[PDB]
Amino acid sequence: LDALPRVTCPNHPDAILVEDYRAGDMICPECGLVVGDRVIDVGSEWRTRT
Amino acid sequence: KRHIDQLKEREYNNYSWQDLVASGVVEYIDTLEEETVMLAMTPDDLQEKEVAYCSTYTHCEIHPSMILGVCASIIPFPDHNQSPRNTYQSAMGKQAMGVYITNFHVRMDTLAHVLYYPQKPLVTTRSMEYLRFRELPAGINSIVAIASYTGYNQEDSVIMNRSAVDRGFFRSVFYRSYKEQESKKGFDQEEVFEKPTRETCQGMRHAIYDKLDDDGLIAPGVRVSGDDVIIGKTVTLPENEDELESTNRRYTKRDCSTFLRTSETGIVDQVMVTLNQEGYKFCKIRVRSVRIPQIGDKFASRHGQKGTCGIQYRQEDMPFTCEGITPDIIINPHAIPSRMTIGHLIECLQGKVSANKGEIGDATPFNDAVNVQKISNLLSDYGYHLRGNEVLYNGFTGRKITSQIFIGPTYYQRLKHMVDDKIHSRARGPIQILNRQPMEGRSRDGGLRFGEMERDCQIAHGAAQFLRERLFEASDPYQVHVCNLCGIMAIANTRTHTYECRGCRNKTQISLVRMPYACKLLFQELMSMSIAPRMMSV
Amino acid sequence: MNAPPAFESFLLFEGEKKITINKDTKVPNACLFTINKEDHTLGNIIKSQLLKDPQVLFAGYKVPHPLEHKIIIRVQTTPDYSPQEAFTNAITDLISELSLLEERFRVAIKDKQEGIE
Amino acid sequence: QPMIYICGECHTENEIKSRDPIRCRECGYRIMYKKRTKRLVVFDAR
Amino acid sequence: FIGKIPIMLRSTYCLLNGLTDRDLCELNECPLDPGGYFIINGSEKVLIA
Amino acid sequence: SLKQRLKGKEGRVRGNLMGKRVDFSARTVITPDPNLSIDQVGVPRSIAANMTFAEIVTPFNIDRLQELVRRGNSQYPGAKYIIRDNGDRIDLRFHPKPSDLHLQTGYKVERHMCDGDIVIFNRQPTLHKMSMMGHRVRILPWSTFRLNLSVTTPYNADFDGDEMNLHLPQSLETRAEIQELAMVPRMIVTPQSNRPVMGIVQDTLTAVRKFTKRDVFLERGEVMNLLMFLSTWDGKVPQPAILKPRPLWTGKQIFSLIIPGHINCIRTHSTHPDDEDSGPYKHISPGDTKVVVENGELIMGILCKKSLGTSAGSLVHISYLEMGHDITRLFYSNIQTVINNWLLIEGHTIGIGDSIADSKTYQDIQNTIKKAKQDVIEVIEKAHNNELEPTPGNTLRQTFENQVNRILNDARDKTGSSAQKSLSEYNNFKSMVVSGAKGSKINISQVIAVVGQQNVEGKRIPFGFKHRTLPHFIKDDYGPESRGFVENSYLAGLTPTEFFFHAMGGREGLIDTAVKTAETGYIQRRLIKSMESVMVKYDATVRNSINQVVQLRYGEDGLAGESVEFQNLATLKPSN
Amino acid sequence: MPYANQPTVRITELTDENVKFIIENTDLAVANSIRRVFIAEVPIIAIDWVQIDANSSVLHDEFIAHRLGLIPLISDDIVDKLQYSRDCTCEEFCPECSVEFTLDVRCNEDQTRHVTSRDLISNSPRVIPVTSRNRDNDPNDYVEQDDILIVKLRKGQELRLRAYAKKGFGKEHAKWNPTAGVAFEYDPDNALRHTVYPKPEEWPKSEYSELDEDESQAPYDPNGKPERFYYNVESCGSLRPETIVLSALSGLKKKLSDLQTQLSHEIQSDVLTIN
Amino acid sequence: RDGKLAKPRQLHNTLWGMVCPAETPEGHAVGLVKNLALMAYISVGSQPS
Amino acid sequence: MIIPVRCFTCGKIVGNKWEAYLGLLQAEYTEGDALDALGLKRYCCRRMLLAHVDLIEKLLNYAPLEK
Ligand SMILES: [Mg+2]
Ligand SMILES: [Mg+2]
Ligand SMILES: [Zn+2]
Ligand SMILES: [Zn+2]
Ligand SMILES: [Zn+2]
Ligand SMILES: [Zn+2]
Ligand SMILES: [Zn+2]
Repeated sequence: LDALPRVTCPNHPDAILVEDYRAGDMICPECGLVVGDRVIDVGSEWRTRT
Repeated sequence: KRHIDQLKEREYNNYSWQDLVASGVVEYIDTLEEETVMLAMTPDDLQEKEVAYCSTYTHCEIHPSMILGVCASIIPFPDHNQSPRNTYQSAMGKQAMGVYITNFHVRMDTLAHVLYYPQKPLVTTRSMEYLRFRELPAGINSIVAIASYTGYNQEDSVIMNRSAVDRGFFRSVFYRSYKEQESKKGFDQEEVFEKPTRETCQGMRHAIYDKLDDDGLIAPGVRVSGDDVIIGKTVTLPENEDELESTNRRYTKRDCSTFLRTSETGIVDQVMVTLNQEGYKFCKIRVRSVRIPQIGDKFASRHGQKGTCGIQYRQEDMPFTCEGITPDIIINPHAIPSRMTIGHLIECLQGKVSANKGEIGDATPFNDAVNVQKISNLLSDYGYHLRGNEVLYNGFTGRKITSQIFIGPTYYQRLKHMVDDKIHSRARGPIQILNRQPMEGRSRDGGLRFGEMERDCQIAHGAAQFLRERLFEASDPYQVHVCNLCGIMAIANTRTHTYECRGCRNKTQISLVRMPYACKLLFQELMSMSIAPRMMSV
Repeated sequence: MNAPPAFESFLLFEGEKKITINKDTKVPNACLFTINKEDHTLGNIIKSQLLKDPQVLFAGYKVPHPLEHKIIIRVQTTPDYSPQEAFTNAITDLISELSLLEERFRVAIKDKQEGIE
Repeated sequence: QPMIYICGECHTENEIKSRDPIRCRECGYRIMYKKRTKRLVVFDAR
Repeated sequence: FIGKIPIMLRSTYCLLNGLTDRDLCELNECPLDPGGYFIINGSEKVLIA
Repeated sequence: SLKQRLKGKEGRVRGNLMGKRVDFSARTVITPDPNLSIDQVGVPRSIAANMTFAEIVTPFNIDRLQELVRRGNSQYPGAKYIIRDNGDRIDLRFHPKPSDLHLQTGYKVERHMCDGDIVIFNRQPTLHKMSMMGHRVRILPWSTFRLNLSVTTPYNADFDGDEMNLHLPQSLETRAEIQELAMVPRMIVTPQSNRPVMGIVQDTLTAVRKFTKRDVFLERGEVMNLLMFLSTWDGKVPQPAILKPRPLWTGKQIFSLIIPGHINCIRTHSTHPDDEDSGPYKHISPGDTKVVVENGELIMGILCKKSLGTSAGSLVHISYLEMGHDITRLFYSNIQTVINNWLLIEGHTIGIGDSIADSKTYQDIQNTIKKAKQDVIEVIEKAHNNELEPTPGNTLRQTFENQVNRILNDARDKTGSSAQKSLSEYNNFKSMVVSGAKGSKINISQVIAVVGQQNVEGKRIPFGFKHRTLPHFIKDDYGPESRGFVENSYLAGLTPTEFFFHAMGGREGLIDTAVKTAETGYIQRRLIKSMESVMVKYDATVRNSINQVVQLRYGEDGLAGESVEFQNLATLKPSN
Repeated sequence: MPYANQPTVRITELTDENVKFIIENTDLAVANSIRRVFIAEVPIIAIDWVQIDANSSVLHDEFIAHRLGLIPLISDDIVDKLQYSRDCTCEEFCPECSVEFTLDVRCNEDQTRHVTSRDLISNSPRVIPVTSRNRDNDPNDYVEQDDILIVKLRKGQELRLRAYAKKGFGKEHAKWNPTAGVAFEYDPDNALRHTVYPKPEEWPKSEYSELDEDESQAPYDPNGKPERFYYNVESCGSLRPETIVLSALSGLKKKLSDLQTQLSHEIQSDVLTIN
Repeated sequence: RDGKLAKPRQLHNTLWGMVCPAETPEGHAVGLVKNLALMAYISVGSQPS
Repeated sequence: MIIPVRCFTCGKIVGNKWEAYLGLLQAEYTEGDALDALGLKRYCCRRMLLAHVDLIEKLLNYAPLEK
């Protein structure tokens, strides 16, 4: 479970994991995908004496 | 009266107001002086001796309207209207959308709303000239018919003609100006305006920089939407700690390129680049958007009777006069008497006859004009029912309506209440893992608030399970393992094998519980205070 | 916009049909027909055209909603006379009257190439 | 892209793909304007 | 030199105060924009009584 | 501060548990729709595009469910995501073969929100149990919520620009839970005051009054037209009310058609008409001034609100009891549809004509004021003579101020009563007042005749201008204008001085309203935090969270307050 | 059906801008509906595609584009001949379903220049263009027949744009409506008593009331029926009003015939049989 | 601020011609917020010496 | 501002009758005669023109509307 980084699936080792900021979802297109987890989005968090 | 002629002489030559002050025929007066003076209401009546209960008058008002403020001065005959409605108008007048100066083009404020075809008030107070209101109107005098219709105009709303919307009914431009600055981010770290490619930079999540120019800025006139990157810039960070090959074209080029919030759609209006006192290079861009009247959008009469567009219909569906005149607006009659806004009728009655006269009427509350009968008698002269009431034909069956209709022109306000900016919803999205609560709001696509009172109602509701779904499932869901030996939440949990409760040597008697994650945090917070709360079904 | 385009008011989708025909399940020799993308404007003359027919036991119509573009018509006639014939008779009579109205209009306008006086 | 800066006050295009400090010929002012987009744009008459 | 004082619009020292509307439009200024409020960091600021 | 973080001050308690954000919720501005059934709510397509439901796959609808997956996110009747039994979820927007994608029974599919779905709707601020109700959705154009007028009534919503909030449950228990409880039809009667909460209002109430008129007659063609408007109908045309000289139907006949056919409500016309207590008995031409319906058939009587609802003796309460919420809701939706359509064709307006009264009476009214003006002077001079007699237990000033007040009240009332007489029944205003809508006689006085005395806390306007109100007045002035009396009408206009006194009182109403608005939220909180500790038990005894008994049984009977009703026992009859 | 109205027709008055006539022997529902037909139903050509090549004028393109809509294009060339662009299966547009327009102006003159419909030209085959001294080689112009001033230009302002006029009708948008307000009257004496008219002296007399001129404050007949509808069509200029009426009359008939065909199709598609 | 409770807002009569009575926000700041009269003016201060 | 063609209440054109009106005003100081000459026999149309106002000329007053 150390193989996170940015790519894995139970059926295949993921090749791409797009971040959909709009819905705040993580999608893996080539199989179907919801690798789960949206950590609160970095694209939401991209506006942020001696 | 000769002094008036001097005031007339001033238009060409000179005769200053100060000279009028120097003339000493008028003086400037504080409240302490007022306590002693015998003030007169009017020059005419008070000079009469026949019924002189007093004649010791010392000073007189220029005009009673001088008590009035900027807002009150706008609405005619406020005294025929209920008093608070005017305060509501005074506030709501401020709430209205409209023009504000001349050089809108040079102006690039964050937000603006301007009307295509504004109109000076058909009925005006003379002072509004000094307010330059006719120069800068903030509404139009629409011709309205007062009728309940289908009840879609009930309670603070109105039915409006969609076909009139087609002609350009209250349509407006919305301008938003965006500004963006470049600047250092450390001794070496800094933002860098550019058009990075997906492989030559990271932090791009998924958005593309097609709209961009090599400078990193979008071109003027470009069609925009609530997702794409509006300004392109990226900041490399460690310059050396990356070292050795984890090179990539993205390198350390972290994205900081500005994009549009997930809501707005439109076209790029203007782009301006310059520098400030800080010295840093910065740019300012104006984005143009178009505001058209829609169902539910907030509107208002000049007489403090606000309302939203309950619906919009084609001109054919609308009931029509002997000519076939469809009103611009359909207001519910009943809203007026409860508020007791007779003045609203006077705008219409004065407006009707003025329109027929082809000449503007004054909107000063105090007159000798006898606006009631004389206007009514005059309304009869143009060839109309003296009270203003008129029969109209059905919009669908064409048949003449049983009741007769009071119809005529009225100054109306488009209020600063974009309903589409007021809406908000979500079913799933970004959260706040620190508390597992939903995001702050719409500008971050957050969830909607739940209040203490909805909880209070929900208890009174007795539907505990819906609250449970709402408090737990619809907000903060969690699973916890506890040691059977102790209600203390202690596990290492090989989330594929072992669980264990260290300090209790638990190897198998692990148990699973469902609680909120934010609640577990509170409990951990108690433990940090050396408290060891525990919990069991027994 | 959070609202449909204007042509959608009258234009039908490829899966839609202009009218739908249903028999009444309540009283004999009656039926209820549903017309899509249409208004009372058509509805009212046809009701009147059916009302003009004395063989009609019942005739009536309504939109399901004014915002919606659809109408439903319930009709009942004598047990020997089908409601379909009444609708068919009413439309054919009405179209025929319209053609003559047009022709008299043509006669009426044509009747002053210059002036009536 | 020849586009890239039409000073505000001299009212003249600088016109280059450069990372210059928003400067401008003859007119020392930094106020810059960007040309109209070179793209197909349909408008309705509604 | 002791300081830079922020000045009220249409002040006596607001030299535009003598200019015509035509001058003001020549300046791209609005003739019906009397001011009377400061501009701080490009933002308009008004004192409340 | 670690204690502070917890402490409540935006802490774990108040800042998190007592109030947080949730998903599957929407809020917009509100718009009216009398055409909507009482359970309907109008819903924006974008919201419907935003809102979804995750349904678990069943073999009975799996093929359709697969079509939603196949339809996908690219249209409304499709689905955004599918959640597999093992827990895996799939984005169909980026799925390479959304239509070809496999699926089976037991999987969950996140499909778009559809119509006919039940949601929970709430006011904000929330003040009672009807403030949150389960509703049926209606997917519509434009980002507006459309609602039935009568649903506004428990909500007290205003389309001036109010937003309210809606939540969509995601569990079938809760869907049942909302359906069996949160649904509006059960909410009709309040247990707080054993009364109905529904109320037909304004346009609808006015046209109903108009509709009960004796002069109401219908044509056969329009009867068919009216019949189609019916949400439900027997399919059997009723017999004409008139046969000769020509066949006709009455509005009372047709209103009675709307009425369910085996229930009656009597005794409360509740209108001014006829007379108070013995005149209508004056022979029994029982007349159109009193309400009576038999076997679902209205005999006579102009309708009122006390008949129409939110009161004791109302038709609405008894229908709820007999016909039940479900039949009563369909009747109610139906009547509103019909009355609206009749109103639409009948029409209603208002104008300056409605403000017109008789000149001579109007001439008499001013002269009535003149006598009262003269009457005040008689009172002032006697006091100045010190020949005025102080009221026992009161000072002479208290008597004087009281005495002037009776006069300003008697005159205004007299002149008001002249205006009540002076108005035709033809008037929309009298029509609006009589119907039980937003008006009254005092309004007529204010609009047509006289606003009356303005006061400060009930006292005449104080001498803030050094023993005076204004420098326009003489010193030691005691005129009613000098103390805020508005003699003019809204039609007459106001003097500069009267307007100011009128403006001042408007503040008193407004300030009190703002203060009252903040305080109620706070007082309630104090109230709720106390009363939350108690609930009913299965042994009928009322008990608390530590199971201790409050009462032997709830309300000393254990019965539902809604099933209670106002009754006369009449056993306390005078003579034995 | 055994009996129908004879739809009596009488034309009172006609011009290129208006037509006044009296229709008798007909239903009120027919009169209103045909009236509703006069506005919405009539097909017309209007601009749907606009490209603005250059604009150094003060107004923003979308203001002009909305205005381009507001332009009253005459429809006197059988605009019905053009196929609908949707049905014309052409790449977005073609001369068989579109007209093309182009406008280019530059103010080199020091004084304020005015821009007019004339600056806009039909690049597509000269189907009758905007009404600006094109119909009027007639010594009867209003004052100039410059119908619409597009905008004004002080020295230095320029405007370059392209336009596509396309087929449409009033129901689609009011810009496609070839008619202004439509005048209508029946039964001025109110013998039908459709409304009370309390104190008829408070009601001035209508011009049609004059025919039934009367000083009896409003004669009455309970048996009466709507008859002698008085019409006055007010064309917006886009077409001659009577010709608008014929096109309206033709369209409504066509609208009905298609429903009958569908009605036949309903019974064809159904299992029902009739003969 | 200083001096609170049992003081409130309503109106003073001398305000006549000094402030518009209607010109106030409908918020809690109602009456608490005032507005200049059409022709009112303010003393700038002088030396009586 | 920039006189919209077609009276919102009816549809009566006025795309050039503003300046003509202004011409009519310079020629004749009788609005009634001006209003009548324009042909606006309807007061809805009259309100359109009567309540119209054109500030653009002041906008034109600027010199810099050059870029
Ligand atoms: Mg409210
Ligand atoms: Mg309300
Ligand atoms: Zn995958
Ligand atoms: Zn343990
Ligand atoms: Zn320069
Ligand atoms: Zn084509
Ligand atoms: Zn007009």
